[PDB]
Formats: sequence, structure tokens, C-alpha cells
Amino acid sequence: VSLQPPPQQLIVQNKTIDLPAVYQLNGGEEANPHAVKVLKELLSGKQSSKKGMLISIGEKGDKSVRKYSRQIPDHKEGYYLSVNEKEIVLAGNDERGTYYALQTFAQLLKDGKLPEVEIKDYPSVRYRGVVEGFYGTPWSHQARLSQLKFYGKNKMNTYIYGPKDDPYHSAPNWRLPYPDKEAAQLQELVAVANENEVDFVWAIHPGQDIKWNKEDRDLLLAKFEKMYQLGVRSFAVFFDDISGEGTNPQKQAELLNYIDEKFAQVKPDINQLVMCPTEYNKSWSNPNGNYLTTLGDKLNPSIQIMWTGDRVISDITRDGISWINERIKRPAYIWWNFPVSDYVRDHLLLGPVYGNDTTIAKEMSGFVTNPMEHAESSKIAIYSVASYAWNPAKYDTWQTWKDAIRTILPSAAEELECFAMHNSDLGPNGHGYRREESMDIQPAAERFLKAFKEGKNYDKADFETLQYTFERMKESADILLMNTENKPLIVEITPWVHQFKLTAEMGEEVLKMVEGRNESYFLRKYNHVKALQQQMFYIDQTSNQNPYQPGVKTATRVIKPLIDRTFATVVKFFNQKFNAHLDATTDYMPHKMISNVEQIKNLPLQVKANRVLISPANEVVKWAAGNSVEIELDAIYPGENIQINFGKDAPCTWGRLEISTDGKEWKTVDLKQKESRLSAGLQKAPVKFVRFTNVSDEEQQVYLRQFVLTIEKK
Amino acid sequence: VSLQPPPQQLIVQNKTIDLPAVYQLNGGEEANPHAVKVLKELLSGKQSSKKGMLISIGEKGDKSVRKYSRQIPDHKEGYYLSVNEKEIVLAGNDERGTYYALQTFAQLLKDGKLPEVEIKDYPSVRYRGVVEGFYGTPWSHQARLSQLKFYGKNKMNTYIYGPKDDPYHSAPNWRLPYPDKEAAQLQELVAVANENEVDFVWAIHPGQDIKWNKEDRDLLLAKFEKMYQLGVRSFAVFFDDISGEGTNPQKQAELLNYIDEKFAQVKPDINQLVMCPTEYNKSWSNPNGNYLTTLGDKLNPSIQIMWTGDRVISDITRDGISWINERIKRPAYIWWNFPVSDYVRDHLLLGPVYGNDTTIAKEMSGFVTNPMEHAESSKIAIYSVASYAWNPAKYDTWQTWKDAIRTILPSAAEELECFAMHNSDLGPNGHGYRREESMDIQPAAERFLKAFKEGKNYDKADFETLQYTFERMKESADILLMNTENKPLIVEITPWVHQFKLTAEMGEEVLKMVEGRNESYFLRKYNHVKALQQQMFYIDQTSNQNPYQPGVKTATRVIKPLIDRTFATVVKFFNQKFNAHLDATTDYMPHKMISNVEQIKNLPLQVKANRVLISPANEVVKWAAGNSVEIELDAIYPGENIQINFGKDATWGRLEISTDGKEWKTVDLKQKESRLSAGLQKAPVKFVRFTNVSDEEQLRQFVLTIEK
Ligand SMILES: CC(=O)N[C@H]1CN2/C(=N/Cc3ccccc3)SC[C@@H]2[C@@H](O)[C@@H]1O
Ligand SMILES: CC(=O)N[C@H]1CN2/C(=N/Cc3ccccc3)SC[C@@H]2[C@@H](O)[C@@H]1O
Ligand SMILES: [Ca+2]
Repeated sequence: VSLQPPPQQLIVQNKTIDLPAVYQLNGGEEANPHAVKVLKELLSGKQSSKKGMLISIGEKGDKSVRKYSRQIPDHKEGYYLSVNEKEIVLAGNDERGTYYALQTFAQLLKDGKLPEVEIKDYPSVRYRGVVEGFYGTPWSHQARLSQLKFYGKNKMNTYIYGPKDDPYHSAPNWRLPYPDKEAAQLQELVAVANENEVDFVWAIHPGQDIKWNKEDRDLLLAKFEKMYQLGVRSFAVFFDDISGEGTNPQKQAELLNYIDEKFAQVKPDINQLVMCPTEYNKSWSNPNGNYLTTLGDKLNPSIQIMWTGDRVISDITRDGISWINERIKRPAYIWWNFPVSDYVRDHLLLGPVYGNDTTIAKEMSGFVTNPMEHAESSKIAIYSVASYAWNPAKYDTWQTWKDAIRTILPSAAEELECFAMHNSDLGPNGHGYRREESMDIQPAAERFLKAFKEGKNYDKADFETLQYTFERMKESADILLMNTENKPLIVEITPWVHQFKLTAEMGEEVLKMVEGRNESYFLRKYNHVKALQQQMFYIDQTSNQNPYQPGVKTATRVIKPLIDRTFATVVKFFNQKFNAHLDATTDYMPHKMISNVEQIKNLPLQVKANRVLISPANEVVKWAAGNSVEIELDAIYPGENIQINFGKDAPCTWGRLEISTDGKEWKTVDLKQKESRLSAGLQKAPVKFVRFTNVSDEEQQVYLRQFVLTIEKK
Repeated sequence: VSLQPPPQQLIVQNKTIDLPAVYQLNGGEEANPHAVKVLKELLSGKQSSKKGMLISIGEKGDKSVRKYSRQIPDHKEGYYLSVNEKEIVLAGNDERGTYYALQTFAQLLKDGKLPEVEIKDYPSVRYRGVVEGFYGTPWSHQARLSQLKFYGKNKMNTYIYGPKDDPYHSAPNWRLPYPDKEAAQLQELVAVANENEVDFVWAIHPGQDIKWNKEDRDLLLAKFEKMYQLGVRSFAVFFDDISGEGTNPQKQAELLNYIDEKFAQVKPDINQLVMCPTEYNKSWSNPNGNYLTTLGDKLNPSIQIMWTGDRVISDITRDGISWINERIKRPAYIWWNFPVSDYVRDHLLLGPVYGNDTTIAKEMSGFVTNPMEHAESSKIAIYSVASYAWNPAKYDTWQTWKDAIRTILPSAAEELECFAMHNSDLGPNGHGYRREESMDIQPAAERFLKAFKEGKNYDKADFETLQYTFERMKESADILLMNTENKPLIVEITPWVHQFKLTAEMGEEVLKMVEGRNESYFLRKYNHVKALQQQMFYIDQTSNQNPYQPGVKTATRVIKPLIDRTFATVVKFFNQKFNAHLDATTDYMPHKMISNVEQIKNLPLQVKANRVLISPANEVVKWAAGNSVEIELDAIYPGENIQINFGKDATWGRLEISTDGKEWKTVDLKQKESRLSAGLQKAPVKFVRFTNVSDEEQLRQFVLTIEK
């Protein structure tokens, strides 16, 4: 909170110094000009004189800091920083070290005053930064310019450019030079990266269609030469998430070594050469171990090999990094898949960075984070990874999280903390990765509520905590929506902020239902909750409409389940007490589904874009002779298709699929095998009802893997 | 409540019958087919020749109702209706009367049961309905189809088509036939009006550019002939809100009498011929009286003359209607300018219909309402005007308002009543017309506030009344936003519903600030209120951005002033108690204005469209040498111009402009008497500064225009 990342060595005195009114600057002409520019901005409108306070800036060896050469740590990007009443020393082991001394100096400066301090500092991990490596909308040019400035402040020296959906990076145009517009933007990003002491690493992802021939080898080197002409001085080749011949480890190694020997080692000034393997995590690695040992043994040793840990999404352990390092014969260059949300695109991941061993710096060549498509939102994790990677031995997860939020939005830090504390879990996903959320209120929640489902009074304080939490959520939502200090951050999170405010309002009303003294008041709160459920549906259908995980989920771990369970319970109790028939459903769904199949009838419908689907069942479905499922839409729509998967990859001989506009006249629609599932085209036929009946004489055992109606788009 | 409009005569027997499952029908082939259709749609049940209670429907003179013919009122659009255990009688004096008996019958039918009742009914006023006569976006075709159905249900027999901004209604394209698309739509509206027993009156507004020559007379008759070909059988000529020769009353009377003699009396089946005068209200009319006496004397007696009362916007009184009737020599055809909002377009006018004398039915030929451009929202007033015009003697302002709301939105009637109660006043306007709002809570508001300000303890009940109001306002806002029973109503009102919810949230937080508790809690509520002010500002600057009264105002008469005064007061008390410097400003302003001049520095900035201006002062214009007024916009914008006024003819001020507030460019002010002005030719602008660069010391206007 004093300093981020925290220095390796810091000795502070209880004496403070004034940023001097008058200063003699020694070394300004010879020290790293990027560092000298930061110094001059910090000394703006102070007197530069041949007899003021001495400020010494330089790299080790420079006349200006010869005197302190014994104090400068002998580590790449290391520096010595000194403030006393006599003078200030800003001494890099190298040019980047001098820049980093200034990034520390800048944080020490509190309202014209400096602490009396001795700092010897350097990074524990050699390469630290970000891989823009996710699926989805690449970062905007303005977002990237903002990222590079943020990296320089937090001593991250690496930006690996590799957005999966950039067609000049991957499938299908990796062979083509960037068009003039994009090329000019990349040239500007490279110049800005250099000015912030960041290595811009341009990656290529050629594996899905690469031929192991001269034509494609030359086009890959020609593309690298064009990027070099734009100023790029670090390069990567990625072979992740591909199939086919491009997965051949001997050919991958031969290509990387060719690039090394004919390009990387021939230019005077290429820094990093990095490759991402096809087997990039332990789980998806073939047990013969031959893929990874082939790379380890054949790839030139200066070449970096990236690794995501024990699974596609995982935290880095001592055992896990030892496992990879033994096979690739060098320290892994970690690709950490957090806070990347490209497989949970309906969630923001704004929680702290944790889970990575703090003792394994010597076992890694580098550590980069793959972030969200929300660039500013990712700064919380990026700031935290910068801190971890520079000084893992002192890494303080929770304080660093707070420091990041206070850095990103000083004007509304407590509101951003409130929002982030309840927007940190991923929810259930195919990669199995979860994070903690709402941990502080969870105990007051669990027993305000296991009690309610059974027992007694529950406690005036597990009610004031939940009421307080909803009140704080609304304050935070409304202040964040109107915040003008980081407009790009507010644009990213706004849809979630809307949903978060509605969650908090629904909670306040549901608690008013629990407090409910008379029937009339209770019905008013009930009707209000039903309206808030509808509003949350409409935000979910109109916000963040991507093809994969459309819509907006928030406060999913603890708060939404507490509110939904408490509403369903208080409604059950009202129905019992007043012999009423109030609907206890917690998610608004305008369409209806009925079944006499035990394992289907309680599955909720979901709307995703122009799809209306039955939530897939985990359990074996027992489908009796004559039993059926029927969907009723809220209106007649033109139909596109129906897709069904029963887990058989075979024709469905026993089932009759029908559509209707009135649920009186039915038209049979023929299911055809398609891509291992069943599909029936509807050819724009009007549909309001969909019905599937077991017309055989026998019970059928299936899984409800998929049951989806697609209707004509708005 | 049970019937709208309430019938002239009603006897109820506090006995019930089941709607007959099996019934016999007499007069189905003889009666108004529009009436027979309504009946058959109500009769869930099987027609028999031999079993079940008898239903008789017909007009006076039909054999089906001969038995009941002396019970039928001898009035145009009159009817007799009877329900007992033995039979149901639906007997019109004329075909429209039979349709009206069915519109009363439909209202009696409750959960498959009818009351035993005898009704004799007829309208007190001959022509009753709506003039779509406002400035602004004309009603959509779908809105108009909905309107005509509602008019038939409420016994409104007149729809006057005359949207000021329809180019084929007004100048110059009143001369041109409607394009094919619009013609086909108007032909459909006339057919639907006819199916709902509504007279479609097509108006023309030719006066701003009319030549009193053969060419324009013929083009007007050719236009009426084309409308007649689309089915129109009633016509109007409007001469309101024009200047020039078209205001000539002798030429107006000659043209209307020519229309009457050559067209209205030549066709076999024209019904209404109506004119709206240039002098259409008492104040606007010539003190010498010649204009109105010319019309009264010269207009053929069958021609109706419209009147809006004592003012452009006014309620109709016995003295008012006597004053006009004496001059026009016939009963005035009232054009009532409510709930028209075309001069207060930032307000919805959803309150009750009141202020019109209930004893003057014999003094008016007609009564039509001019509504809002929000068609569905206008149905509260339209329903109430239908009730008033049919039976003024029994007109119940508040019960009719509640009945309208429960008819329009039965699924959320209490929520619509909550919204409408607090969205009824117009606010200050050039026409001086106001309405009551929030009258329920006004006493608690006035007490709570009177107390709180001069440090006495407020009643717990009154705090509770205000807390209850804000709570109900949020419930209503959230239920209305999601209501699907009247989607078009919810589209019209949605911007106001958003502003209404923010008002209620702001109220709730301002009351939590009054409850006080501890310093850190107060600061949290304070900061929440400032965010809600900001959100209201953004709705007001981005919704309903029309050229006249942009934005969205709600709960303006009582609730927003209460909340804003309570906020400013609790912040004054907190600042004193903690020597804090919290801002007590109630309107968010994204721009900053810093001045070391006295009577200036505390004047709030205002944003309206692409204008940023200092609020003019009615105080001391005293300005020391070297002093400056400086405005800091929230960003750089292309400058359009600056206008400055001090109120004198006259070289002491330097107007300067900047993107950074360090590098300053001078701008020279041109001069036309009092008006100081300078175009900025799209110059970047973030800071504006006006310094006194004189030896000596020294605000009607200080207005920067930027590009949007
Ligand atoms: C090196 C690396 O991390 N590559 C990828 C891995 N991954 C994903 N891959 C999709 C996948 C689907 C099915 C099975 C395995 C992997 S999703 C998240 C991330 C994605 O951001 C990233 O570029
Ligand atoms: C017959 C009739 O009511 N005509 C008009 C009057 N009026 C308005 N006129 C604007 C005006 C401005 C200045 C001086 C006098 C009148 S605004 C409301 C209404 C407008 O709907 C209506 O068509
Ligand atoms: Ca008849």
C-alpha cells in the first residue's frame, strides 16, 4: 500500500524531506531518457541550479552514480534509491532499472514530501506482464495505449500481443501483412511500449493451416520481417488450441530454431523469442511425455516455452512447475489464465489474485496474465500480477487487491471494492475453475437462511448485515454508473452494474417480505419482486449479447442464491399460512414448458439470443411410453430449427417432434442426424408450441444433453 | 364506478341473474349490426328458438322492441335497457342508441352475472369526442385505431382529425391530396370509425397562406372531394394560430357558406360542418367584437363554431359560454385544451378532468378534448371527458379518474394511480394554466418541512407518510416499466417512469439523511444522493430532446421541491455540526463556474440543448477591475458563439477562450444596442473567461453555444 510492487529491501527513517525547491541534477544527459523525463515531470516548476539539493540519476558505470556502484544490486532491472537531507540517488543497474527507480520515487512523493529511505530493489522473475491472448473482441487501440502506461508504472516489462480473433495473428490471414491502418496503430503501440520500458512481443498463431514446406516457412518469416519494420523486437509462435499436422513437435521445434538462427540471432536487437506449445498444460499432455520432451530436447535453449499449469485454467504450484521444467529442460514461461473470462463471458472476474506459489520465482522464466476482453476491468488482476511477479516472497493478495482498486478508481474506491467483492467467481464452467466471492457475508447468509428453512428468530445483527450489504450495493452501483474519473472502466462494467443494483433492490424487497407484518404489504413487496425479476431478465437479454455466454450475471456465488432461496421460502410460508397459490419461481421466463417425464418437468427453460432451450439434465432421463414435453412460447414466431441430443449419436426411432401455432393443429417435423446430434429445419414455419412424444410402446433411457428451438432473430 | 358514462336514469334491484347459457334472440336481423356484433361476442351461450330467457334488440320502429317502444327515450342516441329474470331488452331510439345500449350492457356483465336493472339514457351534449389538434408528432395509425375503439366504448361520437404538423392538413400542402399510403390509412380509419359509431371529421387548416381567389377555393373543395372519396362524411375548416389575410372573418364566413351550399348540402350524407375561428378564445379576440359578430351573423346556422373558453387554455364556465354564445348566435362547440401538453412537452398531464361547469349542457353544441401526443396516456382524460359530456349533471371528477385508470390498466391500476397522482401539474408556462398534484401528501409535506427547517421535531406519522409515498413510487415505477397489458402506454411514459423512480430513490436517501444516525452514514447517503442527481440530469438531457421543452420532469409540484429543500437543509445542518463544506446544490451541473465577482459567483450554470449559460440575476451588477467570470466545461467542445447582455448600449471586458486554461486566445464582441455577440467558427473551447481589463470597476445573459 506504501509501494507496489514492494521492494526487495526497504529501510525507512521517521524523518521526511521536502521535494527540494532548488536542485542540482547530476546525470540527466547520460541516464535513461525515459527515467529522466519522469524525474523532470515530478520536479515541474522547481528551480534547476548549479548549487541546490544534489539529485543523482544514472546507470551503474555513469560518472553521476560511480560513488554508489557498491549499493546498486547486481540484478537485471535492479536499482538503488536513496532519499536523505543531503541528496537523492536514483541509480539503475541498467537503463530499465533507472526507469523502475523513478516509478518507486513517484509513489514515495506524498504532497511535496519524501520519506528518508534506503531502497535496493530488483525483480524476482525476469519477464513480467500480460498476454492479450483470449478469444473474443480484441482490446481497442485506446485500451492498449492505457495498458502500456499502466505496465510501466507497475514494472511489467512484457506485453505479448496475440488476440485469438485477430485475423492477421491467426486463422486465416497470419500470412498477410497488416493493412496500413492497423500497421500504423501497431507502430504507435510499439513506440509507446518502448517509452514505458515494455517489450512488445508480437505473436503469430499459424498452426491450424500451416504446411511444413518452404512456402509457409517463408511467409511466416516475411510476416516477422514486416513486424520488425514496424519496430517489433520480440516475437512468439503459438501452437495452442489447434488440430492436425501443425501439432507436430519436431516440425514446431525446427521452425522455431530456423527463426532463431536466421532471424532472431541475425538482427542486432531482437530480445524475446517465445513459443506456446500444443500441449500447454499437464492434463492435455499425452502420457508417453514425448511431445514435451521432443520440444525440451530439440528447441534451442534460449527459446521460451509457455505453460498454463496443471489444467487449461490453473494456479501454479511447486509440484506443477517442477513437472513441466523436468520435461522442457528450462524454466517454464507461465501463461496464467486469470482473469480471462472468454469461457464465462457473462461474468466479470474482479477478485484478488491468489493461488500461485510465492516461493518458485527461480523455477519460472516469465509470468504473464491472460486477461478479460474488458481491459480496464482487468487492471485489478494486472496490478496484482505485477506485484506478485516482482516480489513474490512479500506478495500480499488482499492488500494488493485493495491497492489496485484505489489506484484504478481513487474517487470511488470503496464502491469499486463493494462491486468487485461480489463479482469474482466464474460460476460453474467446463474448465472447472472457481474463485471466492462475498466471503465476508457468507456466514451471516448461511444461518439467516438454513434457520429460515427450518428454525427460529435468526438474529437482529445475520438481518442488519444483509440489509447493510444491499444498501451498500445500491450506493456503489449508482456512484459507479456516474463516475467520470475512469469512463472506459464504467463503459465496460455498466451492464453488470445495472444487474447488480437490481440484485440489491430484489434483496431489500425480499427482506421486507420476511419482515412482512400484514398480507397487503407482503403482496406489494411480492409484486415488486416479480417486476424486479422481469427487469433482470430484460437486462440479461439486451446486454452483452455474444454467441457463447450471452447476458449479465452478478453476485452469483452467495447473494443471488440467498435472495432466490429466501424468496421461494417466504412465498411457500405465505401460501401455507393463507392457503394461497403465489408463484415461487425465482427467474422470470416468458415461455412455458410442461412434461410428465420426471427428470424433465422441473428443468428450467432458458432464453439465449433467438434460442429457447431446456436446461440440460445431469441425471438419466426415464421417458415412459406416451410421455411428452411441450414448450409454449409467449407468441407465434417464425421457426428456424430444433436441435436435440439424447446422447445416442443415432437416429431417434421412438420420438415424434411436432409444432403448432394454436396447440390444436400439429405438423410433424422430421429429425435428421447432423454432427452427432438430431436437427430438424423449420423453414420459417410459424411456431408457438413444440411437442416431443415417446410414441413407442417402451420406456426410453436418454440424457437430455440438448433440446433447443431457434426462432427468427429480432 | 359501475357505469361510465353514468346513465341519465338507473333503477337497480339488488338482485342478480346469470348471463343465460341458453337464450332466445329477437331482432338480430333488424337491429344495428354493430350492436348485434357486440351482443354475440358477449353471449357465451347457445341461441335457441324454444328454451331460455328472451333477449330483445332493436331500434324504435323495429317489431323486436315494439313491446318496449314507449320506454325508449325520444332523444338522438337514446336507449332503454332492461335486465330481469325473464328477459333482457336492448332498445335504441336510433341505431347508434342501440350500440350505446350494448356499451352499457357490456359494463353490467360481471363474472358471468348481471344486475336486475332498468336504464333510460341519452347524451346531454350532442357531439362528444376528441380533436387530434395539437402541435407535435401526430398520433400513429395504430394509436388512432385504438382511439376509435375506445371512443365507441365510452359513447364519444366525434373524432376531429387535425394534427397541426400533418403537412396535408396545414400550409402549404393542404392543397395536395394525401399520398396513396396515407390515403389508404385514412380510408381504414374512416371504416373503423364507422364500425365504432364515431363520426370522422376531417379538418383543413389553410389560413396561413390562403388566397381569397378561385384557385385556392377550388383546391380546398377538390381536397374535400378527395377526402369524401376515402369515406369522410364530416368536415372542418380551422383558422386558428395564423396571421395575415386568412384572418378575414367575412372571407372565412363566405368560404364556409360556399362549402355548405356547394358541397355539404349537395352530397346526400354529410353530417358535421365545423369551423374554428381565428379569435377562438375571449382574451385573444378583438376588444371591438366585430370579428365574432361577423361570424355569428354571416355563417349559415347549421355550421358549428369552435371555442376554447376565456383563454387559449381554460376551463368552461357559465359566464364564459354565455359571453361567446351571445356573439356567435348559437351554442359554441367547445375545444377544451386539456390534456394537450404541446407547450409543456417535458410534462405528462395524467390527472383528473375538472373545472368545467356541470350545468351548461344546453349551452354547448359539442365538447371535444385536445389531447397529448401520447395517445394511450391521454385515455385517462378522454374517458373522463366522455363521462362529463354524456352526463355532466352526475360528473364525478375523482371516481371517473379512478375508473379510467382501472379501465386502461386493470393489471396495475393502483400503480398507474400512484404515477398519475404525481404527474398532473403543467409547471409554470406561458399560457398560465396549472393543475393540482400530490394533494394527498401536500399537508404532511408542508408541515414536515416547516418544522424541519426551523428546528422543531416533525411528526413521526408525516415522516412515515413521505417514506410510504417514496416506497409506493418505486413499486409503481418498477411494475409499470414491465407491464405488458398496454405496451404502447408503457412506451409513451417510460422516460418519465425512469425519472419518477429516481425521484423516489432520492427521496428515500434524503429521509435516511434526516434520520441522521452517524457522520459516516450521512456521508454515504449524501454521496448516493449526488449520484441520483447526476442520473436525473442525464435522463433530462438525453430523453424527449424536442426543440420546445426538452427533457423529462415528474412530481414537480410538491415532491421534487420537498426533496430538494430537505436535502439543502439537512446539508446546511451537517456542515454546521461538523464544520464540513458539503455541496447543498440540488441540480447536478457537470461544468464549473469560478468568479472573484460578488453577485455572479453563486449563480448556478444551466445546460439546455447545446447551450451552457449563467442564470441571469435580478441584483447588483458591480464588477471590480482585473476580476473575471471563468467557465470550465467538462471537456473540449467546438465553440459556436457567445451572447452577453448587461442591459445598456456601449469597452471594459476581454472575452477569452482556451482548451487548457494556460494558453488564451482573445475574441472580439460585435454590438447591436444591448446584444454583445461573437461567432467562434467551431474553435475548440474548454475554458471561457471574461475579465475587466480597465482602470475602473463597473447580467441579463451569459450564454455559450457549443456543437452537439
Ligand atoms: C495457451 C492458452 O491458454 N490458450 C488458450 C486456452 N484457453 C482456452 N482454450 C479453449 C479450450 C476448449 C476446450 C478444451 C481446451 C481448451 S479457453 C481460455 C483460454 C484461452 O484464452 C487461451 O487463448
Ligand atoms: C383552437 C386551438 O386550441 N388551437 C391551438 C391553440 N394552442 C396553442 N396555441 C399556441 C399559441 C401561441 C401563442 C399565442 C397563442 C397561441 S398551444 C396549445 C393549443 C394547440 O394545441 C391548439 O392547436
Ligand atoms: Ca332496425
